[PDB]
Amino acid sequence: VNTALQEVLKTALIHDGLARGIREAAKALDKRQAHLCVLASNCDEPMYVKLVEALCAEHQINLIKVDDNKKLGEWVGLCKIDREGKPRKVVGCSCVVVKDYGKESQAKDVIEEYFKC
Amino acid sequence: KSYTTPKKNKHKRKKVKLAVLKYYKVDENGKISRLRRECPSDECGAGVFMASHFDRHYCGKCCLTYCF
Repeated sequence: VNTALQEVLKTALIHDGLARGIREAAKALDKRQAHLCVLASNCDEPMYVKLVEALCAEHQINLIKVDDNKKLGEWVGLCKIDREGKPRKVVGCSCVVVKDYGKESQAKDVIEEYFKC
Repeated sequence: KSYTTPKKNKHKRKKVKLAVLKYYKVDENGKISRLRRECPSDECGAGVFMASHFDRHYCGKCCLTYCF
């Protein structure tokens, strides 16, 4: 679930397993070692949603629906300003590509058994 | 110091908004297409894209120039 997603995103942030942005996500997808991608819904996407569907609909690529763009930017560590309490301003992202290297967590197995269902 | 000669300025780079959707083109069916050509170099591999100029074809970091 979502706490499993934020825990595996934090583990990738610590062990350098993140590919943020959209063109870096496309390069990691065409390099054919991408495993999981996340697409944010309720966004300004007249063409982008079926564009990323065309990229992610080939084989072995799953999908995770997250509503708010600002909330998902916390888990990826896109910005961290004035960490004493709430952030001052964190800009939101669109897509994230993980590189699971520290592959020992119950969050990973619960998100994978969500994936294979 | 202001002199009699006019002052030169650096490149104020033109800003492009969402150019990645001009790399691929999507149809109404279920297929993915490549609008431009992919560089066949080894380290300059399958991630980067390559230009479409009026007379020549040039990549980004590996610098392989092709023309007709």
